[PDB]
Amino acid sequence: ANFLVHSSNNFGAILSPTNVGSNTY
Amino acid sequence: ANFLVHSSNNFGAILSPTNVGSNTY
Amino acid sequence: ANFLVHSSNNFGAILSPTNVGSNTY
Amino acid sequence: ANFLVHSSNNFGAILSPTNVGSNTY
Amino acid sequence: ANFLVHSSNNFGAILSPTNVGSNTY
Amino acid sequence: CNTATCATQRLANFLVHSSNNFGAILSPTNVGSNTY
Amino acid sequence: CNTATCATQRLANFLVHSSNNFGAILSPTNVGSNTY
Amino acid sequence: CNTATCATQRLANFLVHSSNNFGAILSPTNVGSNTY
Amino acid sequence: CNTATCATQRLANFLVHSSNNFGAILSPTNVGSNTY
Amino acid sequence: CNTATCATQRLANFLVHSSNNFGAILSPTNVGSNTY
Repeated sequence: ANFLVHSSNNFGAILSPTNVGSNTY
Repeated sequence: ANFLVHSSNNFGAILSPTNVGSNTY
Repeated sequence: ANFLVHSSNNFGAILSPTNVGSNTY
Repeated sequence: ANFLVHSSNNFGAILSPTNVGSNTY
Repeated sequence: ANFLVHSSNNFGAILSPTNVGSNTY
Repeated sequence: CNTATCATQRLANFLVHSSNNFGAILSPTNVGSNTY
Repeated sequence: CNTATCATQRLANFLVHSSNNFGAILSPTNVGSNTY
Repeated sequence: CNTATCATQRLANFLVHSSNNFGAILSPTNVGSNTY
Repeated sequence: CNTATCATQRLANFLVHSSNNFGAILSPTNVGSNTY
Repeated sequence: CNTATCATQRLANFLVHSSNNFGAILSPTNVGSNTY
């Protein structure tokens, strides 16, 4: 599972789940 | 599962589920 | 499952389910 | 299942189901 | 699972889940 | 403003000349508040 | 401003000349507040 | 400003000349506050 | 400013000439406060 | 400023000439405060 992010000006989430149970990448 | 993000100016979620159970990428 | 996002100015969700059960990408 | 998003100015959901059961991409 | 980030000006999360249970990369 | 998120922008007394264009040239975005 | 997030921007008395363009040239973003 | 996050920017009395462009040339970002 | 995070920037009386560009040329970022 | 983080920057009376560019040329960053 390849992940690529080219963020210029981030103010929130990108690949970041919130209030979850079992999380896996 | 390839992920690509080119975010210019983010203020919310992109690939980030909220209030979920078992999450997997 | 390939994912591509070119977000210019995001203020909400893109690929981020909310209040779900078992989520998988 | 290929996903492509070119969002200019988002204020709501795009590919983000809400209040669902078992979700899969 | 390869991870790549090219962040220009970050103010939020990128690959950082919050308030989760068992997290694994 | 009193206890009020009052984001403002102003553009004035300018001139924009374009010959060919494929995207926005004047699309400022103003958001008072974003709750998630 | 009193206890108020009052983000402001101003553009004035300028001139922008363009010949070919594929992206934004004047799209400033103003956000009073972002709650996540 | 009194107890108020009051971020401001100003652009004035300038001239921008462009011939070919593929990205932004004037897209300043102003955010009063970002809560996460 | 009184007890207020009041970040400011100013650009004035300048001239920018460009011929080919693939990224931003004037995209200053102003953030009053960032809480995480 | 009184008990206030009041970061400021100023750019004035300058001239920028560019011929080819792939990144930012004027993108100053101003942050009043960053809480983590």
